[PDB]
Order: sequence, then C-alpha cells, then structure tokens
Amino acid sequence: STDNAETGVIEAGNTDTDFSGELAAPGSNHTNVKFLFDRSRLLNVIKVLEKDAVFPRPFPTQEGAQQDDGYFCLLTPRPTVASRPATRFGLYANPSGSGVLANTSLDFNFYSLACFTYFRSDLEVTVVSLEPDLEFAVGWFPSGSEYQASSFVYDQLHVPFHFTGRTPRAFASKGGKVSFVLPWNSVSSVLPVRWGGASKLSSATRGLPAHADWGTIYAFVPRPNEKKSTAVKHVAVYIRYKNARAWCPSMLPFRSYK
Amino acid sequence: GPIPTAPRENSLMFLSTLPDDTVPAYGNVRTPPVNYLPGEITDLLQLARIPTLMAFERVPEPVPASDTYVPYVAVPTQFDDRPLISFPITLSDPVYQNTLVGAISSNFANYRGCIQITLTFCGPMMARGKFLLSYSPPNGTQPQTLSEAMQCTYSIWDIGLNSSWTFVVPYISPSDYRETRAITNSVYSADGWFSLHKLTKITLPPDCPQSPCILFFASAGEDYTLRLPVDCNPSYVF
Amino acid sequence: GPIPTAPRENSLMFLSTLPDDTVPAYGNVRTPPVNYLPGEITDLLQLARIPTLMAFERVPEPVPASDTYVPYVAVPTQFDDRPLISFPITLSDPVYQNTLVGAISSNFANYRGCIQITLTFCGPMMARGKFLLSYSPPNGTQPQTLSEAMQCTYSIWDIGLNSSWTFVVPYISPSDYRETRAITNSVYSADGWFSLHKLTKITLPPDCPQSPCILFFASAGEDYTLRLPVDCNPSYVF
Amino acid sequence: GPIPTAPRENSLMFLSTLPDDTVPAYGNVRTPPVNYLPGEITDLLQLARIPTLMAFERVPEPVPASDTYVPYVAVPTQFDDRPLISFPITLSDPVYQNTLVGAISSNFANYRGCIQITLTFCGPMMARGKFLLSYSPPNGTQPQTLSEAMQCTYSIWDIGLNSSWTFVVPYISPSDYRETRAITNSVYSADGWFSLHKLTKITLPPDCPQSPCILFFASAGEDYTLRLPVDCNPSYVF
Amino acid sequence: RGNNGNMTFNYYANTYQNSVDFSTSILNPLGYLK
Amino acid sequence: RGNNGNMTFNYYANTYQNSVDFSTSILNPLGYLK
Repeated sequence: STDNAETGVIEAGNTDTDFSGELAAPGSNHTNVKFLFDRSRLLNVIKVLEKDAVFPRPFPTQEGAQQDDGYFCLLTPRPTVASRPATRFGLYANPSGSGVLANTSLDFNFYSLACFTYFRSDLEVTVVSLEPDLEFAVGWFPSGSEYQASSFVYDQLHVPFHFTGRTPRAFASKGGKVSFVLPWNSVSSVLPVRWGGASKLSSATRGLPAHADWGTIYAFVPRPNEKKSTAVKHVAVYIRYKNARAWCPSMLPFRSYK
Repeated sequence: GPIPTAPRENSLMFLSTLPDDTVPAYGNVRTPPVNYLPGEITDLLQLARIPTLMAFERVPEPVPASDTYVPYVAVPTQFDDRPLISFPITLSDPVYQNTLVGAISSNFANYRGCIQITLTFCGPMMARGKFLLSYSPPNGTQPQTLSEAMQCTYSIWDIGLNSSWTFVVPYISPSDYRETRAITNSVYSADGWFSLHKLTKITLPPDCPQSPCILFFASAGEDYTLRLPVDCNPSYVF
Repeated sequence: GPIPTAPRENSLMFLSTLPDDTVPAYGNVRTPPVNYLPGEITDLLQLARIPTLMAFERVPEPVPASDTYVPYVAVPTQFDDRPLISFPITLSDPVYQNTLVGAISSNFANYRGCIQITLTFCGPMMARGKFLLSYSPPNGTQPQTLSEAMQCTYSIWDIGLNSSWTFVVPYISPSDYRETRAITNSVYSADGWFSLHKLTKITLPPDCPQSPCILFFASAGEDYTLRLPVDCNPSYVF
Repeated sequence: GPIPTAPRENSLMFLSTLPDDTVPAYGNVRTPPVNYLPGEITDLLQLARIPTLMAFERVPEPVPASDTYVPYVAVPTQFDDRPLISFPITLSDPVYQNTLVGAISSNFANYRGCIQITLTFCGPMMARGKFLLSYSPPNGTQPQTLSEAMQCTYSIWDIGLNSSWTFVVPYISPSDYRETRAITNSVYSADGWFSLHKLTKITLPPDCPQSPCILFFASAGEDYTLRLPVDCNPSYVF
Repeated sequence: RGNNGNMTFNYYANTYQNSVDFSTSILNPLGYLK
Repeated sequence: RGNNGNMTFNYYANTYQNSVDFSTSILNPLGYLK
C-alpha cells in the first residue's frame, strides 16, 4: 500500500496504514522458542531386556540372523527404523505374514510446529513402566559409541556386564519412575532436521546424518540370567527439550485435503 | 536431628508443564561453538510475518492432474454481479490450510489481533482495471452484491507501475483474545466474510491475452500475538 | 510445624554419575602421611605424551615363535614403487593396539587434536639414505605411488649424526571433536592413510650388513584432549 | 550429602482448609483486563445491609393460588387486645426464610450483634394511626397483652408525611457470639419474641377504603459480624 | 490475604503463580443518592 | 528464561547443569534489502 511484494521483503501494516484506528496492545509471549518446546513428551515404548543382549546388524540382513530387536531406542526426533537411524518413516498397515516387523519411531507433533533448518538443545529421559508392580533398571551410552554385550559368571550364575560400567545406570524403586537431564554429546556442531550429504565419502545412502544424534536408553531387570520369566513386558520413554535455540527458517509438513 | 518435614499430597508425580529441572546423570561437558552460523530465532513471530501463498478450490473445470487447487484468481470477462473470491475468517477453514499464521496457529489455542492479506497482480502492462476489496463483520446472511459490500469497509485499487496493495483486516471483537478454530461456529470464533469485487472492467488492447491473474498472500500484522499451546494434529503422517 | 515439602518423581533412585556424596558410617579417622613419595598424577595427559612402540604385522615370513608381530621396518634392497608402511588413522585398528593414546583412548569416546608419530633410525653409521613420509586426507581410493603421496603433505628426511625426525599429523576436520572408533567407517572417524616412501636408495660401504631398520613411536601432541568416558572392553581377561 | 529430614505423622494427606498453595501445571499466562466494570465486593457485609422483604403466613383465608404467603400486614378494624404480628428471633424460623441476613446466615454458624427491622407504611394520606412496636428478652411464657409489651422495650410511631420508622433490636446476651439455628431451642440461641401493637385506631375519612397495609424489612446493623462457615443445605435443588 | 502461612517466601515467582493483567495505557458503600 | 520458579537458587553449579562453550579467541528483523 501502495508497495509491491515482488521485492521479496514486505513489512506488516497496522490499522492506520490506510484506515482510521490505533494499534492494539501486545497480549502475551508464549512464543519464544526456548519456552515453547519445554514439554514432557513420550516418543515410544520399549521391550525390556532380561539376558545377554545382542544388537541389530548393518543395512542388509539375510534370514537366520539372531538379534534381539525392539529393545533399544535411539532417541532423536528424527525418523528411526529398527533402533538405527533411517531416513523415511514407516507405518505397517497390513502386517500379516512372516518376517519380523521393524521397530519404527518418529516424534509426531514436533514437526507440525517446526519451521526450522537447524536445532540445538539438551534433553531429559523420563521412563515409566506400563505393566504393574514392576522394578527395573535403565542404561545408556553416548552417541558415536556402542553397547557392550557379554556375560561373566559369578557363583554359577551368569550375569551380564551391563549391570556395571562407566556410563551411568539408574535403579528404580517399587514401581517408581526414573528421570534425569542429559546434555549435549555429539561430534557435529548443531542438530540438522534437514540434510544433504552422506555418511562416508562415496557409495553411501544420501541423507542420513549418522553421528548427529543423542544416544539410546535400554531397560533391564536386576536379575540373573537363569531366573527369567516367560511373559514379556513393556516400558515407555519420554523426552522434554531444554534451553533450545534454532536457525534459518523453513517450511511445515503438508496438511491433507484429502 | 533432622529438620522436621511434612510431605503434601503431591508425592512422586511428574507434571508435564512442571517448571523445574532435574539432577543430571552425567555433567561437566563442553560443546562445539555456535556463533559462526547466523540467523537466530528468538520468537516465531519474526517467523510469522513472512508472506505465504494461499490455496483455493479450482473453478468448475477439474483438471485430472494431482491436487487441482490453485494459488491465484482467474477473472472472467463476463459481466455478473457476484464477487470474485469470498472466504470466511476461521483459522481452520480449507482456504487457510497452508498459510503460515494458519499453520502455526493450528497447534495453538488463542490469538489476539490483526491479519494482513495482500494481493499481487500479474498481467500485461498494457492491461489495466479497477478492483475493490471489502470486509464485513458477521451479519445475519452473507453480504453478496455491491451495495452490501459497499457500505461496510473497503478499499478500491488501481493497476499502475507497482503490483500490489497491502490490506489489513481490522480487529473488532467482543473479547480481546479470540479462538483459532470453531468447535461451534459462534460469534467468538468467526468474524464475517471477506470478498473482493471487480469495479470496472479489465481494459486491454488487441492481440494480448484475456483473463489476467492475481496472487493472494496472508501475513500477521503487528499486534498478532499467540498464547497457550495445545497438542497437535498428527493427520499429516497418514 | 515442619516445613512443607513435595517429593518429585526422582525418589530413592541412585544414579551412577550422581554428583553428590553420602553420609559416612564411620568417621573421624586419620591416615599415614603421603608427601614423602614423589611422582603425582594430576591429569593422565601428562601420562599420555610418552613415546610408545607400535606393533605391525610381520612381512610374509611367519616365524613359528609366539606372536610374530614386529615393532620395526625391514627395508628391502629391491626397487619397487609401492610404500614401505601404510596404515590408516582409526584408533582401534590393529596397528593401534598397544600405543598409549590408543590405549587410553580405547575406553573414552571422543577426542580432539593432533597425533605425533616419530621414527628412530637404527643402522650402521657408514650407511645413509633419504626417506620421505607423507599423509593424505580421505580421497576416494588410497594414494599409492609417489606422485599421489607427493602432492599432499610430506617431509623428506636425511640420515646423519642424529637418529630421528619428529612428525605431527595435522588436524583437519569437519567437526572439532572426533570419534575414537568407527562403528560405520565414515568421514567423521577416519582421516586418510599415512605412509612413508624410500626416496633414494640406502647407500652403504662393503662388508657391512644389508637391510637396516627403523622403529616407530606414537604420542599425543599439545592439543590432544579427551572427553566423556564409556564402559570398557574386558576381552583382555579371557 | 542431603540435609537430614524426618517426616512427621502427617504424610500425603490433604486438608480441605489447608492454608497453602500447590505447584501449577501450566503457568506464565495473561488475562483480559478487569478495571472497566464497576461494583466490587470486598466483604459480603456491604451486601448484607440491604433491605429485604420478609415473608409470613397468610391470615385464615387461604387463596388457592400458588404459595399463599404474604409480605405485608392486614390490620383489622375490630378492637381486640392481642398483637398484630409476633415472631421470635431464631435465624431459621419460617419467618426468616428469605431475608438476607437469614440467607447468608443459613450457611454460617455463629454471629454477633444487632438486627435492624424497619417497616414501611402504605395507605391513603388522609388516613392516620398510632402504632407501637415492642421487644422482650426471654420470659417464661410469651408476653401477650399491652401491659407486658408495655414494660419491656418499645417505640410508638406516628403516621405523617414520611412512611417508615427504623427500629433496631438491641443486643443483650450471655455470651458475645450467638448461634444461628437452634438444635435445642436454648437461651443461647433465642432472644425472646418481637411484636407490634396498634395503640389507637386507624382514623380515616369517608369514601376511602378500609384496612391499610404495612411492609416489613430486615437488615444487618453496624456491629453484625459473622464467623466460621459450615456446609450448606442443598434442599433448594429438590 | 485469603488464608496462607506464607509470611516467609513462596517458591515460584508470582508470574508463574497466578496470571497478571495487561496494560491499557475502612471500606466503601454501594451507590449514593445524589 | 523458559519456565522456572528458580528465582532463589539452583542446587548445582551451572557447569554441572548444562554445557557451556569454548573459546575461539526490542527485537531484530530477518534480512534487509540494500
């Protein structure tokens, strides 16, 4: 008015740009991005370990493999398949047949606000068991590292190593809940929600930032290996973001019509 | 002896919005630096006042191509006395599907303030027309012809050397905050329709094509403030 | 009355890294003195910059003695145009099995900075040769012959009255910290191979023996910093 | 280490009257303004000293219309020596059903102080009479005729150009606070009856109608204070 | 006032405790007869 | 800021609370038209 929008930059216009009237008071500030995200949110559920664990393979895997799937949770908002970083997001709608269903995940409601390209925070790990009268134990190792899996016998009882180690553990109470905040540990600089690139120099799938992540939480009961029940059980995991920053804005997920 | 204490009813619970922090399980770490890359975000409202192209239902010629929905207006040559585009203001209507203020409003509950829409012409420079745009607060029926849209609140607009006309829907209201979507389409959540009419015919020389086009934008004004978030709609993922 | 309190969700748990201390069950004791014996350790990095002898696979003559692995280089007399020793930089490779920075890196997760390797000659004083040592960041293939190792980053080296040549692999990187072992051998965890070539022949008088030898060391430089420990590998005990 | 504590017997309970507040689950919000609309309430006693029309049982002519109960007095022409209206002071009696101080007393337990009742004449200006109103603390029987109501505490009253006479029942008491309803109709909860008598006949010219009328009000005085609430009577909802 | 014992301190700041208003920029009786 | 009630004190020192950076040694718009 009478400016043209083809210069790429237009400002806003209050009521007295062309009409008679005065501008209105600012209402609130539930808008700042280091307050908006700070909400306790679960991403998924977890099958509980009870033995010597084994972790899934690299990208192709023929049948006859022996891994214990759906026991880890590579906690990121980024889409994840079988507890290792994927690039797309599945929803297994017609699950009849043979061959095991992979553990998918994604942080659903994060993208519907996300108009960003780069992100920066710290997080916290909140765990809760769904089955009653249960007592468990959560473990963790940082990004760019990998789980230790073996067992050493004590007085005829086979006990695995993930009771001990360097990286922290946590033992819950009688049906309690464990929570702690966890800082940055990534080799790269800021978390990407978009990426070009590839993992190695050549002959790699183009798009997955394999070492710009957080880490993973696994749950296990404090019992020796030979005293394990036949009923399997479950537990969920929750994340709340903290002290966040953001850079160089972008689009939003496309809404249906449909 | 220890200091005597009394635990209240709130034991061992965790609230999602609970404004406090928790003991870290591993601390005293450093991080890569930040400062080299520019473009911070302090508020998303610096984000929210960017132009955004609206999306409309196509006029009755459905092209069988994917998603026949159109970010412009095809003005007809023929003389009829009904408006070109008329759409309400409820920030979940299928005209507000992918506008920014619609998009980051779709997960909040209440806002306050103005809503700019502007419109960019696109046609041959030897063509010229006069277009008025008009707005009315909620009447009983909908204002249809030019007397009704005439009395209320409008601006006429030329075609010249520039190509746009910044318009701001004023903010009249019973209550200061307003909702974002209408579970019951009440007076608190709608604010009357918006339309634009052609006032005089588009005028253009020979051997240059008929039926010009106009794009629509939609942006937050100055006073546009948001509050109090809500859980989101995951229906984009299915 | 007691002060009102509210226990949060973290009840009765114990974190392994939890930065606090616990009430003693028996206190007020004394101890023998300390000060008489010298040699404190404040940081293990004062430990980490000591020379350490590397370990290599023996050339194809397997002596049936125990663990035929060799901390030197047997230079051949014959003219061929492939390097003497070529090894990558991934701090879990079977060339980095018992170097110090490899050893105290093997239980940490991330480091930052340079890595010195130096090499000590051992041969008769009447023998003399010219040896260059070269380093290249990750190319597609591996740089093999002398033009490829020539263009990148190198130093030639004499044989004289001294016996070594301190070399420092520079620290070029996408991100400031780098990993210690590669679960997927990516660009963030490897940094290209290292090699050394013979430039001119070893030259030596009659009645003195052929094929001299060179030892390799490996030490942390100045900027070499570590962070953020991880649980260890107990495979030494089996 | 943590500060040693000792939880007392009061664990995890919540008291209804417990004077403390709780952590919010969502905070930092704003609100619409307030100041534009007038008429605040700081105390309900500013509320409590408004006039209120009492309600009585109708004299023995039951009109079959709904709720034959009457907010006035029908003075008869005939000479008899019993009072016009006599009612006790127990603030739950069926004469105190919808007076204000009765109404907001009906959910409290104890008060202290005076109780104003006033009475507004309504009749033709050419009519005139003399009416006394009298009050007695609890005797054995009830004071009935004019000597008994004469000795105690009274005021005579004219009919003139005004139309009312503000009367205040004095506050004599064994104990300073008094109850609001009598579970056992004791000396602590009742304070003797109140009555008014006609002293001389109503006098009025010809061709103007017989039997004038007088309205009754009931309001809190100055010292009327309340205390210590109780749970309410939901019998209005059935 | 109300009913509190909080004559020492509250834990949160008052803007987290209860909402405050915008910016538009011995008791009293209830209506005189002029 | 964010959402806290910690106007009195925090328990740990801030270097144990959240990571701080290295040493390399009224709001603003988003890009002008020069």
